[PDB]
Amino acid sequence: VDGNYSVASNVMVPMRDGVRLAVDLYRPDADGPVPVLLVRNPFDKFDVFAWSTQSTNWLEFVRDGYAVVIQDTRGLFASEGEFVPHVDDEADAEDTLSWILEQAWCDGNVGMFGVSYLGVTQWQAAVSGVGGLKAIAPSMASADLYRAPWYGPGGALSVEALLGWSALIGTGLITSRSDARPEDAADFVQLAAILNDVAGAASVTPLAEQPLLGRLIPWVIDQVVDHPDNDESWQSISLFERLGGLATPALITAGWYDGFVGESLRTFVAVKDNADARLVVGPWSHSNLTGRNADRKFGIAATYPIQEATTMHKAFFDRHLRGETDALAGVPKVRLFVMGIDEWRDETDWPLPDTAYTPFYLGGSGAANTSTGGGTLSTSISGTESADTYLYDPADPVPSLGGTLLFHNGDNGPADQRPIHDRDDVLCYSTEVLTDPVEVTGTVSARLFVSSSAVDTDFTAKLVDVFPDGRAIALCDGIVRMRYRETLVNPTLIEAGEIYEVAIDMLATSNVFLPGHRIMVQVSSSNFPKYDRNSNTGGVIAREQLEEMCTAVNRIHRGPEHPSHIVLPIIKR
Repeated sequence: VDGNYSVASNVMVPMRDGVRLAVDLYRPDADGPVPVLLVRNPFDKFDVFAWSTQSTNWLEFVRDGYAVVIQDTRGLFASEGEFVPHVDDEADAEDTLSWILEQAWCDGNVGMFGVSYLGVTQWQAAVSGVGGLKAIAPSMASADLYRAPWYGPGGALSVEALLGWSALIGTGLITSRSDARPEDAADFVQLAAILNDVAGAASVTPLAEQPLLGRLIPWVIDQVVDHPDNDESWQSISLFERLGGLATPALITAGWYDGFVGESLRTFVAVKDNADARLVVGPWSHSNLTGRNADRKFGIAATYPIQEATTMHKAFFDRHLRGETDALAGVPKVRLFVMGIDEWRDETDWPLPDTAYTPFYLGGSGAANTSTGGGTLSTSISGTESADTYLYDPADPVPSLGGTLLFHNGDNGPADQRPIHDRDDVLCYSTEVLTDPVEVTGTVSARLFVSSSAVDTDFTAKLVDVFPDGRAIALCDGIVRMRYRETLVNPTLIEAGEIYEVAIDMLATSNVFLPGHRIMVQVSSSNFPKYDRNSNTGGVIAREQLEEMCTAVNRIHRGPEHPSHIVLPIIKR
């Protein structure tokens, strides 16, 4: 009977090492084999409501003839084995895909879908040599774990992401525990304390000393905290380099304020030439897909369109798993929510074909410190050589406000920046009030000429849309840890007073700065806890004591000889 199905719980699937992973089978009432979709989840396969609202109404797939398999990752909940982040997903994914393909109810076509960790596991599965895998649909995911979500293109640790995720997984590990332990009660309380004040948890020094998290998940320190360089330990679990050689269709979803956005977009660019890649980007943060924020509303149309996403995913799978050549007729290659005008818009590619990478130079009379300073932005190079200076004290970093925060207040991406506009270590540069709209859609980066009194420090850059009413809404931002200015692999220190030209990867955005608005950029040397604080010593940051860290007198140079600027992807239509 079309539309009907059955569900088999806890089917144990043996891996190559003999360990069995638990899966739930949602199979359509049918005659003959059917295409299959797989979801690998570390947060209990039984708990479908927890993640499904951020993905698709996938039961529609089952009612339409697809079998869906949901699996508990190794070492979690119903699955056997020991849990360790990322390291076993490639092999386990391969063996699971192989098992599915051997089943009487599988017709030889398998696909995958899911969000966050459910997305990262798909890239790990895609790099295996399993021909049966015909397509994937990674949402808010990454193919390079160092770049997202643990560190970043700038070489700074995303400390709030690490502690928050560790606490969440820790909670799951205790819940998945065979027999309840006497300490479980206390630990649950401690984990909650971290989640209620991530910034506070991230403020302890040495940072590497994590009695609770380090005990529940040693990997947090042994791998993440202990490896600040993008060394072999990371390259071993990275999939990005292997994406260029694939030919697997991928329906990629991302969010402008999502922690994985930079890497999600990079995966689209990496696979679009060899296979049918699709891209959808909404104005969401990882925990907030409502389209509503404290000081910025994108409209009901901005709410994660789950039914539309379901229809698109089904068409995508019908094309690649069912061979329906015209299933994606009328479906755009790229679909973006363009902020400012706050409208969804179809595109033929990403980056957009007509992108004018335009430099907007830092300038102005007097000091650019604070929002009331004289800092300006202009497409014209500044005529006078000047410099803005400030003191960066690790004890008092610039608080993270919106952006791509994941766990620490990660539900307010387009945050109003006024609360921190006024710190002396926040340099502000703005255009005059616009009389014509300016669309900025694409990747964003900055190139700054800087100097420091220290042998190492950080430099941050944040793009902001200033509204007529005063709201200074964050768009995208980035950071560069100076020791990694040239490479994330082999860092070198800097010499005090020497001027360096450094690049800051500010990920991406899509925003139309409307008439009456201003384009603004904030420059500083900290953004905590989105990123951990540079100690300004050149030492092992995560192992240093606050008292042994140094303050740093940092300077931004601007003028004819040092044309510091932000590169904006200008779209003119």
